[PDB]
Amino acid sequence: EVQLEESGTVLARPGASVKMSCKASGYTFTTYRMHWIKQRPGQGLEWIGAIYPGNSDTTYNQKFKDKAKLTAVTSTSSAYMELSSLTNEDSAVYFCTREGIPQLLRTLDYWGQGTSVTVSSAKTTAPSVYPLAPVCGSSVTLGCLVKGYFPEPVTLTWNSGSLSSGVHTFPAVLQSDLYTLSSSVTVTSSTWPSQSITCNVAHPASSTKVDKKIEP
Amino acid sequence: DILMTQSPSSLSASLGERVSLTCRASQEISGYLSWLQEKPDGTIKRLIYAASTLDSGVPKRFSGSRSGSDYSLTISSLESEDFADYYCLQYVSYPWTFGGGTKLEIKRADAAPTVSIFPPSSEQLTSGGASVVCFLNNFYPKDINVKWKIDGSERQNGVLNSWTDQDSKDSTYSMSSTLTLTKDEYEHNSYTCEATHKTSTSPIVKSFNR
Amino acid sequence: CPFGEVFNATKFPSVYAWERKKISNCVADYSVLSTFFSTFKCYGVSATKLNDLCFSNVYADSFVVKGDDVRQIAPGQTGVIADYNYKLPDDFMGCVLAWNTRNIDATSTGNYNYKYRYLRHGKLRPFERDISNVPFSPDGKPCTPPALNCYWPLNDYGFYTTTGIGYQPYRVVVLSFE
Repeated sequence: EVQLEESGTVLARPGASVKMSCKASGYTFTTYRMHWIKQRPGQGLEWIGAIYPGNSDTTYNQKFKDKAKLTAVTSTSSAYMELSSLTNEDSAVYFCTREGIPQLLRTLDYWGQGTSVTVSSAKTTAPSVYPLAPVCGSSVTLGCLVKGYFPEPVTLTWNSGSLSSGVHTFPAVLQSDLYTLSSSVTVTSSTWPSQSITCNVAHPASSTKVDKKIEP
Repeated sequence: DILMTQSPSSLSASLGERVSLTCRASQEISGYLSWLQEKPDGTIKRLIYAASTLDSGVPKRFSGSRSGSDYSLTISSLESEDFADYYCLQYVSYPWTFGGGTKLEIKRADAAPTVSIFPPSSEQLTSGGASVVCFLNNFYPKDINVKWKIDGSERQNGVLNSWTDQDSKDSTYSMSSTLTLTKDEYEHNSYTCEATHKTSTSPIVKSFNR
Repeated sequence: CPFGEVFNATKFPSVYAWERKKISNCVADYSVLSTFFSTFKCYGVSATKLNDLCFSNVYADSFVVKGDDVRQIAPGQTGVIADYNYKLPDDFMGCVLAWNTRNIDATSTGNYNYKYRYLRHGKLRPFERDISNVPFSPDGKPCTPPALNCYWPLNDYGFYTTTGIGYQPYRVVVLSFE
C-alpha cells in the first residue's frame, strides 16, 4: 500500500526555522519526485518545489527559492522541507505528493495528510474569558468571549454540555500572535435568566478551566 | 508559468443536481490536467487525472472532458460528501500551477441575520480593555458586510471577524464581529453595529448607550 | 574488469547513434547494481541468479532517452525508439539499466544534443543501428528538401530544467550476454 505520512503539527516563532517531513512507503522512494504544495488558511494551493531522492537533484519555485530547502534520506525513505526566515505569511498547511513514470498517470495519485505550521512569538498563554450579556422578541442571544491565548485548541461548552442546540462557536482567529474566539447561544427569553446559563472554557496548555456565569 | 483559470470560484447546488467546473489553460498542456478534491478536514484526493481518466475508487458520478484549452469536471448527481473544495492543476511542466479553486456549498432559501450586540463585560473593563461584540447568526447566502460606528462615526481598525462553516443542519452561515478598544477610548457613549445583507434593502441596525 | 568507464561516462550518445562497448576476459559484482538506478530489469536470465553464470561475451550499450521512452527498452515493445532507434529481440537475454540525469543533462535554456529517429521505412531489426539522416518521403522516392513531402527523419529531444519527469533525460545502459 502506497502512502505518505507527514510529520505532526508545528508551532514556530518569527524568524526561526522549522523542518518537517514526509515519509514514503509502498513504492520505490528513489524513482519518484517528491513535490511540496503550500496552502495558506482560506486561500489556494501553491507549488513550492520538489526533490529527486535518487540523486538529490532539486527544482524550486522561484518564489520560494530562498524560503525552502529540500533534503532527503533514502535509508529511511523520508523527504524533508525546511522553512526559514519565518514570517506571518508562512503560517499555512503543507502537503507532499509524488511525480513518477509515466508522468501522465503516476503523479498526484497520493498525498500526505498535510502539515500545519503556525508562526507566533507567543508562548503558552492563558485565555481571558468574559461573559456577554444583552443590552437594556421571544429569543435572546448570550455570548462568551475567549480572548488572547495560545496555542490552539480550547474547548467551549454551555452548561457542561446540557445546552448544545442554538449554539455558534466561531473558529479561532490568530491576531498579534494571540488567538481569540467568540461563541453565541440563543434560547427562549422565558428560560433566561430563570435558568443558570454558564460558559465553560478549558485551555489544556495553560491547564485552565474557567466557568463564567452570564449575569444580567 | 502556465496560468490556470478556474471558474466558477463558488457554486451553490442541491442533492442530485448536475454541475460542471471549468479550467482554462493559457498554454498547451497536452491533457496533463488533474482535478483534486479537498474535504474540510484538509485531506486531498485525486479525482480525475490525464484530463478525463477517472482515478481508482472514485464514484462514476465524476468525469472530465477536454475541449480546446478548456477542461471541465462534471458530477452527474451530487451527494453529501461531494460538497467541498475543488482544484485543477497542470502538471506538464514546472512550476505546477493551480486554479483559484471552487467552493461547492449547499443551496437554500435566502435568510436574514439575527444581529445581537454586546457591551464589554465589567471583568474586561477592570482589565483596561473594552471589546464590543456583535453576532450575526443563521443567514444565507454567506456573503455579508459589517460596519462599526461609534458616536455616529465609522471605525476602521481594531476589528476582528470570524465566519463559521456552513451549518450541517439548516445550511446557513453565522459570523462574529469584535471591536476592541482601550478602556479610556470606550469611556464615547453610543456604539452601533450595522449589517448589510442581500436579504434586506436597508441595513440592520443594532446599538446601545452606556 | 572495467565498468565505471561505461556507467560513469562523462557523456553519452543519442539513441539512434547508440554506442557499444565490448566486455570480456574478467568478472565483476553484479551487486554493483543500488539507489543509483531507477530501472533495473533483466530478461531471459534471472536478476537474482547473475553471479552464478559464465559469459563468453558481455555487451554494454549506452545512450539517452526521455523518461516516458524508457519502457520501450525491452522485448516486444512498440514505439519510435524501439522501432527506429534501438531494438531488443523477443528472446533477449540481459539487463536494462536506466537512471534520471536531469541534473547533468537538462539545462535552463535547453539541451538539444540528444536526438532520435522518428521517420523510417521499416522498423529496425534487433540490435541494428541506423545513423543515415537521409531526407524522408512517405512515397519511398528520393526527394531533396525543400521539396514537398520531404522530411528530416531526426528530431532533437529538448531537455529543459522545467520539463516534468516524463520528458526528462535518462541515461541508459543495456547489457547483452552470451
